[PDB]
Amino acid sequence: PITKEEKQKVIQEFARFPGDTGSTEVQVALLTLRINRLSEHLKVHKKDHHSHRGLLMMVGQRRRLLRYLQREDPERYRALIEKLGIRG
Amino acid sequence: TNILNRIVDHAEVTEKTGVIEIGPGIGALTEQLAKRAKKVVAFEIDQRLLPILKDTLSPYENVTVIHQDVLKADVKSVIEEQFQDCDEIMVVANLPYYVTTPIIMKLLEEHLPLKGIVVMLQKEVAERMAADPSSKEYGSLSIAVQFYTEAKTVMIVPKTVFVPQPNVDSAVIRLILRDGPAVDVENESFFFQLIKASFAQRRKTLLNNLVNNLPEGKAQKSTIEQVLEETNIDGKRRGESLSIEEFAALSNGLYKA
Amino acid sequence: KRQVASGRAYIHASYNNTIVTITDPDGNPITWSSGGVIGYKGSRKGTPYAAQLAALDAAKKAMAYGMQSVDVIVRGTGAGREQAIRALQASGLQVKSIVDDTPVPHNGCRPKKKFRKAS
Amino acid sequence: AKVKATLGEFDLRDYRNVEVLKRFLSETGKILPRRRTGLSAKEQRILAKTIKRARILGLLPFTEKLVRK
Amino acid sequence: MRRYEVNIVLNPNLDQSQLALEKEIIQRALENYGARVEKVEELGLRRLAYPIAKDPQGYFLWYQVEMPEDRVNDLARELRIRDNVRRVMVVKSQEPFLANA
RNA sequence: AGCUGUACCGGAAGGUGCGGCUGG
RNA sequence: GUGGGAGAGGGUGGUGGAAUUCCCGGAGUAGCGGUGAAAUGCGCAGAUACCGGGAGGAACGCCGAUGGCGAAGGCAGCCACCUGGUCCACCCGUGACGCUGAGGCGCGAAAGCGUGGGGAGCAAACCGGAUCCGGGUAGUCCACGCCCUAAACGAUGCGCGCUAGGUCUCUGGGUCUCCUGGGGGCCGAAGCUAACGCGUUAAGCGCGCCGCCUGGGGAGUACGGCCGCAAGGC
Repeated sequence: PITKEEKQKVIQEFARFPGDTGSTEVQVALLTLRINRLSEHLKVHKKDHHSHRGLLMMVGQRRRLLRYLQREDPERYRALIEKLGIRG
Repeated sequence: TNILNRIVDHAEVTEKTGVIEIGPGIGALTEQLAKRAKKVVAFEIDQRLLPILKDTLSPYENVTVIHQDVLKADVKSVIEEQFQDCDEIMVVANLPYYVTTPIIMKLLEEHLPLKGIVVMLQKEVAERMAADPSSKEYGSLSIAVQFYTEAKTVMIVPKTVFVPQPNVDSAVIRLILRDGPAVDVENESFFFQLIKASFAQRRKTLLNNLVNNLPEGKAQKSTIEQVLEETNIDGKRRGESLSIEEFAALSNGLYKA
Repeated sequence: KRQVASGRAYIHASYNNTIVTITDPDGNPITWSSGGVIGYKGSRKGTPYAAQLAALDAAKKAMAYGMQSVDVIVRGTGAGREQAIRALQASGLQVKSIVDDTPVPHNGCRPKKKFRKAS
Repeated sequence: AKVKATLGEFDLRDYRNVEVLKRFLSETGKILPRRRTGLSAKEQRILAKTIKRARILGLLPFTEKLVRK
Repeated sequence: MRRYEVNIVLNPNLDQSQLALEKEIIQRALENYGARVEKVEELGLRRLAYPIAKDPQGYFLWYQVEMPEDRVNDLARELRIRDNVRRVMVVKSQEPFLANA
């Protein structure tokens, strides 16, 4: 499971400013971490259909946030996608 | 009632023809039958119901009553006893369903010189309908009842005649005994065994049926597959696709191997 | 012939039959009894009367071996359990302890059709 | 009377304190219903688990033999 | 890196030498997997409710360890290799919820 | 008790196996 | 985001006994076994009732509830690891980032199929008896692929807002006999309904989006197309 330390470091490494914990960037990064871990889980465990639903929700939710970020401000969107290594 | 007229019409009964009735009961069937045939002979078993039958058939004189079952009697004996000048014989039994199934076959493997039968069955088991290979209705029973005869259902019947009210619909099927076997047979026993082996598990593939159900089989995997190869039958084809000619050929193949 | 003088009794009381068997503390049986040995056949074997009889039959062939004190352990849910109990209790023997030992499954093997439909 | 009232303060999750656990067992090795034990829903549920744990360890009986008529 | 309790049930029919040997074997095995014992309690011999491996008696040891989770299963596999140990049970050490205030 | 998906009936005025529902 | 909670949610790796069957020893033996009644069947190479020692398979007795979890199908021995959903308190961050969803993609009780294993018990078809009982193959189990149906039902699509209460129960939090959230039921205001009934878990008052109906039978049938090895499904 995600322990406190790495999760934290994710928040304050992507923070727009000191004490930022709820921006689009932070949400997207946390979702990316969760998706990576869960995808590894499914890569090992093939016959777990239940968690696949959660994975689909995660992917959809992240996609919605990226859609919003792209619509609002393009350059920050591109910076984020490059920093996170989404879409290959 | 009055269905008797239409069944008799589908019996193609003539004056020259004689008739055997197995389940006459009250003789209502025999009643309307008498006005059409010169010779009518009825097998009867119910000691209770016989006296009421005896007096009721008094008006008609061409009737004959035999007091043993079709199972433990020589039909050929009766045919030679009474049908000396008669040209051919029909059968118009309308007896309870659970009794009819064995006796129809029994009349068939014995190969009496009788032409055909007109008989009441359940709709669902109408000699398993037309026995067209690719169907649910197709079966081992179908293979039996087309190896010896040509069958077709002339019509069906809802509602009721005798019973107060049934649940299922019924049909009437019409038969002609064929002169000979459909295709050449090396053995009857082996052929019938192969039929049961194929139809033991309907859903399973034909290859699996042959390997498992048939005795030995495990030691003859290569042999069975090879012989079915020369037979031009695909291994994964199911029993419900093979037809009479096919099974004949397969039976021929399996023997001598 | 054993002269153990003190053993344990086992009563298998089924729906269809009741069988009683006396044994040594070790667990080697010395004699039994059954509705069948009495002479009853068919349904009546299950009837408690045959229990009332094979009851003391055990006891007798046991006095025959010179046993005095007995432990009673009963199995099954036969109709003739309790009366068979009172019987080998007053067949002339000192009963120490009586226990019910009907073996129940811990949701294991699937029973007959007659024993399904349990909710 | 109910079992719960006629006791002292104890731990439920402790699968080793046998002499309190047996008092939650019948003459046969069965867990008493909520009626007989007078426990709340959650404590009964956790007690069942503790019973099973201690019972697997061999401290508690899978079954016992009732000595009666 | 979590805290666990380990229950060991072994053969009571041992002398000082054999039982001691078993103790250091178990200790070494437990130590090898990067575990750290905090408290060890030894409740000796308690009547068994039912026979285990044809013996109505057993010797119980209780360990309060704390160690990485991923290795836990492995440890449970290794502690069962000895013919003397009869039961092995590892559990998450959880808070003592108290009722009947 | 009835109904129902499915799978079979060479003693089929219907029968049985695996489930499911009360529209008992 | 921080701090916590409950739970038969799922997957993987293992072990705990009760019971049935079989095998190896002990002792004992005239019948066991079955129905309303009976009959097949097992036994002098000595059965059942009994004790001890092994083998193997499947399921998890009391707790167990009108209870809980999940989007459905569904999910209960115990432990460990990985993992999904959800709830409450703080009211800390982003500033509309939301709802629905034709097609697509995935899941989908049971029954059924293929490539291999396994097989204790039960059991279609089938073998016998008196006209329900005794055996018995597939199957029920595991791994990987297919099949995609149902009384798959709460016969009630999803999301949000408003509209009296009372009672029981599951699980949180507080200033603790009460107050405040989130679930599961029962009576009932107004209101709705053809009626039965529903009634803050609406079948009421409304808004948004999707699916479906146009009298019964013929008939979920015929032809065509798509899927599947086949049964068959849309």
